[PDB]
Amino acid sequence: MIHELLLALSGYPGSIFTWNKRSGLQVSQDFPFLHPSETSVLNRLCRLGTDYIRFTEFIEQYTGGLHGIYLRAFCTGLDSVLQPYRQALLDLEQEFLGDPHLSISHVNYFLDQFQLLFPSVMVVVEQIKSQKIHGCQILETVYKHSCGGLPPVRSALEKILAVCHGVMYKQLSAWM
Amino acid sequence: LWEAALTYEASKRRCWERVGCPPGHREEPYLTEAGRDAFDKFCRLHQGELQLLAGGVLQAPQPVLVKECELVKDVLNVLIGVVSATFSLPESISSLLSEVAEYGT
Amino acid sequence: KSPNVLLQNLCCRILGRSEADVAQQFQYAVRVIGSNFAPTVERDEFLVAEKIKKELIRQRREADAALFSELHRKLHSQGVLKNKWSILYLLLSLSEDPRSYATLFAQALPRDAHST
Amino acid sequence: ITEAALVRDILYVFQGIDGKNIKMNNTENCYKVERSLRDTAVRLSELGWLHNKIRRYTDQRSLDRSFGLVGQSFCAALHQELREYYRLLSVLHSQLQSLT
Amino acid sequence: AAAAAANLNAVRETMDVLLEISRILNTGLDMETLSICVRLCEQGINPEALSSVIKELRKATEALK
Amino acid sequence: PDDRSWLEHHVVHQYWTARPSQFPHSLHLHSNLAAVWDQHLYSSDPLYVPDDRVLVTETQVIRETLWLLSGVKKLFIFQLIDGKVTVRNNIIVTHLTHSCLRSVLEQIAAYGQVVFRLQEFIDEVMGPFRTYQAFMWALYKYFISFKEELAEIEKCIINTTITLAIVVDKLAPRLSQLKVLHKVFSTGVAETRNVVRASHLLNTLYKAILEYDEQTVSLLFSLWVETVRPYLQTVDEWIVHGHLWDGAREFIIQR
Repeated sequence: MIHELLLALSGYPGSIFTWNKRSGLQVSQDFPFLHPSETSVLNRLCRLGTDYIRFTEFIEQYTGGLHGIYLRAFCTGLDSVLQPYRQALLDLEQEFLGDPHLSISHVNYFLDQFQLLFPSVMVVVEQIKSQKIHGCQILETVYKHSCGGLPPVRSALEKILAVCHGVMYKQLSAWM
Repeated sequence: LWEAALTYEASKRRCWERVGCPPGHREEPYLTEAGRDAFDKFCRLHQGELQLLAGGVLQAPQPVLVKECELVKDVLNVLIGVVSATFSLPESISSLLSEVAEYGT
Repeated sequence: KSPNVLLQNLCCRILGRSEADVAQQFQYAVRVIGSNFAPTVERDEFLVAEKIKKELIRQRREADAALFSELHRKLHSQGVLKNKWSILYLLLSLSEDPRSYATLFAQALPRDAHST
Repeated sequence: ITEAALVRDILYVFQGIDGKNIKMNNTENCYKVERSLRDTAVRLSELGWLHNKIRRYTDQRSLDRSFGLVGQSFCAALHQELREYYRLLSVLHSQLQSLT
Repeated sequence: AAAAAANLNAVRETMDVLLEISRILNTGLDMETLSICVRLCEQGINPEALSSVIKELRKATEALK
Repeated sequence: PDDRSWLEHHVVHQYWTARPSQFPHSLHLHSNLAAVWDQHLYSSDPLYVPDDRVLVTETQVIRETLWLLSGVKKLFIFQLIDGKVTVRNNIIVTHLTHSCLRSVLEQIAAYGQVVFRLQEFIDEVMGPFRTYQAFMWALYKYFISFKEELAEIEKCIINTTITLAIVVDKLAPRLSQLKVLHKVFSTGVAETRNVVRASHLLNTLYKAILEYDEQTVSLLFSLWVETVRPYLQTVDEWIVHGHLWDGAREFIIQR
């Protein structure tokens, strides 16, 4: 159960947290083993996994109208921000092996900071798709969101921005 | 005594089927990696099966016992010129044994 | 072991010296552990839990004061200790501050108002 | 009614999640019960009633960039304060498996 | 048998929890002395009695140094 | 009993030799989840419909999948459809109620097909071209190093806490590299003369490195040198011996 969610949150939904692109990780299943209001706790928790699942597909399709080496730096940067989301999923299941008494809320508070990262990088992934940007001006539109106002997405965009600069420093090293 | 014994090693083997600190039982290796004991049992079972499938008309001369070093000393002795423990003027040991016996012969 | 030899093992833990050397202190220890030995007052672990919280507030450290709560829960989850009150009282008394008074702060009931 | 039924809803109405027999029909007024132990419950539920305001305000103002860097820093300060409350509520869950 | 080691495991856990408690309040005692103290507290003892003893016995070893 | 007892103990024998698994449990939902959901399904009145799967343990799956992933074929798990391994829907683990399992085992089956087809291709060269032979040799030279790391992990299984998310994450830089040769082989199966069938492949390889001009670039480079080797041999010979020889025409120049 507290391994099943750790895959429903990862990439493998299940029949209790069934996947839809019009509702991510739907739980509507009546539980004699859970309280009626536990479903809402699960509802708040499932948004965090929904974002990660969308991100992984977006990275998965590369390598539509978006093409270039710019998406071969952006998606690589999108992996690196999800890397502490892989380590911090590893840690919970390591804890659950000995102590099974740890409730949903432990996952809730421990992964509260990536429910701040995820909605503010979701707008970055949608922004490049609604209007097609695949030129050298991807850096400006990440560079104006790098100002931020929320500190997790303030430091996440630095990681991706350095990688974009690193790809720009090969064109401008052959050329020069 | 109990607190003296308490400083002992605790298991690092957990499961997602047995939850709540299982002690461990092991990972159960197969019959290509669990031998040096199940090897001997497997040979014994195979020999008994062959003797059943023939009718007792087969008669293994116990191609195991003696072990290795005694066998190695015996085949060292047949090359000197003096006779071995099966010839005088695992069951695949017979094939290896004939080839090194006829040398000293 | 028995307690009488166990107090000697304590006298050999804290002092490095042999027990045939230091026997005046072992004699002073045996008077005070004896005749005031067993619990005679009411045990309550919750007040001691809140006083471990008050000690950690006296350091102004609120994170370990919330870590103590899950440790205090785990002590009851296993349940293999006879006196949970004693060891927390003991460890609270033996605290050391790296870097008040108790005549306004109310303690446990003595069972001197209650029949033994 | 058993008290263990009440305690379960109580531990959720702090977050802003209505329990099974604790609901809030008029959103302004605090959580209303759907003999002394019955009287205590409203004073206990006030904290979650405040938590709703605080959570809902920082929900909206964090996503606004026409409100500036300052204001988003207020949101950050609020999110960090909100994080510790759930660490407390975790401990309150775990003590089930009295509890008054 | 096996359950007689499973309870040994169930106390082996608790001896770590009291160790974490003991270190975050920082006694000047270590695990081995602490084993004597938990052995004492199993039979039933007053911490108001025992702690005073510890405060005296620590003032006997830096009086011979 | 007396030999079956020893067999049952130290060797497993429980889904792949008929012996219904009585594996002990601690129940209580976090590892009882399939049973919890089945009881819930029955109590809601399905109506009836007993689902029959034969109940493998957890670690056995992971070990079997390792042997599948390394490059050897024909295991008991994973129903094949033509030579394409798919998820087996006749087994079940104590929790996850066979749905999350159906997803993740499908992921590893997707990797298993890519390795199955490549190893079968390499086998069918031993039962010349002078370029296919170097090509399979480069593929093989990758595969031996890849297989070694899988095998040492499988050795270290017997020597702790094992679940899916460790061995999946640990093999990320291997299943990433596996995806590339799928693309390289997709144009190697798209085919008259051997010189164009070599040159069209080789120029794709020569351009794919400059596309990413890491771990990928070393993979492409290590394949590149072992396939440009025969042409360097022939041009070296063309200079120094003053003659030209190929094994049935490795060039477009008719001298």
